[PDB]
Amino acid sequence: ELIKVPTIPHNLVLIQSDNGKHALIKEDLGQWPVETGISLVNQAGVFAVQLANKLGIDKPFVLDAGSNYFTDTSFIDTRKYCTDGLSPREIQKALNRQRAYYDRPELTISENKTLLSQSIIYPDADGNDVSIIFSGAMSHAIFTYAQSQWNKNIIKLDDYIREITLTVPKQYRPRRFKEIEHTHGYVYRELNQGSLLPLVDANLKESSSYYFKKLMSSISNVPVDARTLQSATAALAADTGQAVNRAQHVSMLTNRLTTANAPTVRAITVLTCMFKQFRIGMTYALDPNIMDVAAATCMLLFRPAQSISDEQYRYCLQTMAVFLTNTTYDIVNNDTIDVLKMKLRNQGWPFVERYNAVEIDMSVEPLRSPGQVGRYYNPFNIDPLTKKHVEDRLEEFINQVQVGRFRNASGNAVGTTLAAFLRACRDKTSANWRGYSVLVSRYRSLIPNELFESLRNISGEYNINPQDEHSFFFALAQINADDEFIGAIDKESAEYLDEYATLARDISNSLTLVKAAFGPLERTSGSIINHANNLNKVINHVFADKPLISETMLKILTIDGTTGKDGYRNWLDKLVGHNYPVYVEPVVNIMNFISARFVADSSYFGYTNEIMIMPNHINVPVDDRFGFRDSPFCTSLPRTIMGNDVRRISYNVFSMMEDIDDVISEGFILYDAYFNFSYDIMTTDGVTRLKEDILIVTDTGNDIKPIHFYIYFENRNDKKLRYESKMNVSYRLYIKTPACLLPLSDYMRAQHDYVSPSSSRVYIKDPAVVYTRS
Amino acid sequence: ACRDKTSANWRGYSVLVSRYRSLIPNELFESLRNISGEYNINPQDEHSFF
Amino acid sequence: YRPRRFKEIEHTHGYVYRELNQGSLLPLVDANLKESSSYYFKKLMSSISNV
Amino acid sequence: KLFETSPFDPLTIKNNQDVVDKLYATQSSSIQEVVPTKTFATELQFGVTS
Repeated sequence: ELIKVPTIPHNLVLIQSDNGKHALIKEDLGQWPVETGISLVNQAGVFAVQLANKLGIDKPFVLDAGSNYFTDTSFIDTRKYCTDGLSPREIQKALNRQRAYYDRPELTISENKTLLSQSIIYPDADGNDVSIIFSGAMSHAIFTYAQSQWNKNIIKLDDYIREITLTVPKQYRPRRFKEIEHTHGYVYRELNQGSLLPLVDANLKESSSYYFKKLMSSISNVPVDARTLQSATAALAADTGQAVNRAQHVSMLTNRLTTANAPTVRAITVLTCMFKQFRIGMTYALDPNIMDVAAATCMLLFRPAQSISDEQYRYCLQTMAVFLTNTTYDIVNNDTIDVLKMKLRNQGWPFVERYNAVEIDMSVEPLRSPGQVGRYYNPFNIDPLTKKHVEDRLEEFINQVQVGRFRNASGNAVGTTLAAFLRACRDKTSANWRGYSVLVSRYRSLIPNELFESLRNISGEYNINPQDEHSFFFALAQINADDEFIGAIDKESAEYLDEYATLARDISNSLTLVKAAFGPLERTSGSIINHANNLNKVINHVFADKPLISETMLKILTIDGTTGKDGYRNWLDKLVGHNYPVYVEPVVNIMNFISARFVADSSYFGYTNEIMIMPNHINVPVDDRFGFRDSPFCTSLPRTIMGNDVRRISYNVFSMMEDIDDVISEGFILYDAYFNFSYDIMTTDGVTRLKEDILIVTDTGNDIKPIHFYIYFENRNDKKLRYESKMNVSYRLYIKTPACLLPLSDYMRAQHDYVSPSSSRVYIKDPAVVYTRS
Repeated sequence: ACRDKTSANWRGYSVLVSRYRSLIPNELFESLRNISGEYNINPQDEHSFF
Repeated sequence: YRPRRFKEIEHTHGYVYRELNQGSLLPLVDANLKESSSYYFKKLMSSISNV
Repeated sequence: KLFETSPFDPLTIKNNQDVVDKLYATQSSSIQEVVPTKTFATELQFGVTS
């Protein structure tokens, strides 16, 4: 939400003597205490944040000072006189008093009209309003720079709609816009996308666990329509020969069909078909039975090949060979894939191959993936074009299993049972692939491409029991999409969008902090000590008051089990010396500009870098423009005085000294330090002297006391004041003239221009281009 | 779990070793370079430590 | 680093006693410390406060 | 202090075996390489007596 600033933040103050002979204009930005021995850029930034807060510049804003104007009584003058800045009436009064001192006549009518019309608002070619007012240099520069930096992100509504037109899904309803919002609509949106890959790469399993848990909590509640388990069991029992008097293998298959954990397996299937690489494995019993063979066949046939790993494939083949080929686990421990396949095929079993799923491209662009096309695997290894399984000989393979002989030379019990089970599972998958495909597509629309290609399941938390797999494929349910489910999904889509944006912002802030704070590490001790101490200080500072990091990031770092501070500390340590690109946001540029101007123009903020101390009996060139009596300001520090160079001493050497009397008998220039000072310009005439003494001598060292000048104006013919200045004061301190001080005579240099955008612009708070279906 | 814990808490143990080395004088350290020994640690103690 | 100045009287008429024997740690160090090393190790770990 | 607990008091001992016994009593304080426990024997013979 842009903030419309109604008034220009000038800081001009007019100071005039009681006589009125002298007058001056000053910029008030305040005094900021600057330390020595520490880096200056860091303090400059710390002060720049507060300076931006003072000027109403830090937060995004636009200028709305166009309407602050009036019109003159005279009918010729149609000019719009602006009311902001230093009012020309004040300068008129000061100039009138100054001319009243010198017995000059007051300002004439023509001169009054010339002066009172200096501040004016006029239209610009494109509709903006330019206001020319009296203002300081620093405020003008900082305000204009901030205006430009924030204007870099304001774009027309049509351009934004064009930028985000690729990602709008087909089903949702377009949003009508008022014609004004089309002709004059403007939106403030940041359009740079922060990569989430640093966090995902640094701590992969935490992010994977968090996203998988959220996705499965969402998926588990999808309504389904399922055939009764008892009905399917009756159908299978009739298909084979099932009797209650005699033990059989079909009874073993149909004695542990459980639908209790169906939603979990459904969510696992959606996750497998959604991501690029999501591994799942099953642990079979120590003594394999027909359930294990059924589950292994189901995994190989209907789970995607990418989901099954090579070790899982070998384990499944080993279990199948143990059951169907008169062998033990110790026989096939050293056996490879090819030997297992040949052994199983020699006995007549053809289901020894993995099958690659077929990708389908999403209709619209994946979120947070500019200029990219997303894809997802079709469930159950069914080709969308052919509407059947990828393996085109599946019926022939089932017939082969039916006619084959496994575990018994005579009798087709195992073959018939397995063939019936596989045929039932194939029919269920062929009937129900569509709804699972739709659900996989929709839930794939929620994750970006970085998460699609990066997230992996390494904790092994989401496995499927063999009983659950065979039950899930035998009694497959038909996924039903209700309106409530779609509404909940839309709400979660909004939640995921917000959380991704917050994660990106947190990552960018952390990258900036780790680049600014911690340097390179070395094999030497003491370097490790310094790094540990700096890490502790950084963690303690960032976590105090309002935490720098968002709550969702703390959650994803904590999900491992850490305290929240420990996880962030580890992540920050892992990011030291990165090469990840970062984006310079407008606020960073504004702070850098203000800090650079703080470092350069030191006089505006109440600190200088060199001072001079010399006795009163040595004459000194001084800045006599203002009219101060015994002015402590010099236009520039004298390079040579009385034909000899002025001695320069560093603050450290000066403090270390022990013969300060001899060196002070001549006077010297102190440097290599940041001298903070202040002054109080008093309107009357009086002796100009410091609040405290210049110097303090201790047996430990010598220091310079705080500097506070009491500046008084000058009347030349005053023997009392002249004698007091000549005799009472024995030593004087000189600093370079502050740049905020400016004479009244050259007031035209305070004229400055500010541009405000057209008032016809209408701002859209919600730039969404589409409506929810219901 | 062991790898994560060790990667999280290695700076502190390195600093502790540095301090302990800083405690010892030079002559005593040179004397202690002549001796030698072997420490037997129970598996349970090691797995609990890590 | 340079030392702080004393009183003026202590400078003009001040006298101090001192000894210049730094000494050596060899008599303590020179021995077969195989048996006595572990007690020193325990004392060393007790020197630094932990937990 | 070189030792938190002295390995032995020099004035108390009178022969070598006194030193051996004192170390076994004070070995609990020392950081032991191998902690003492029940001993395991592998050879044991009895000679005929009077």
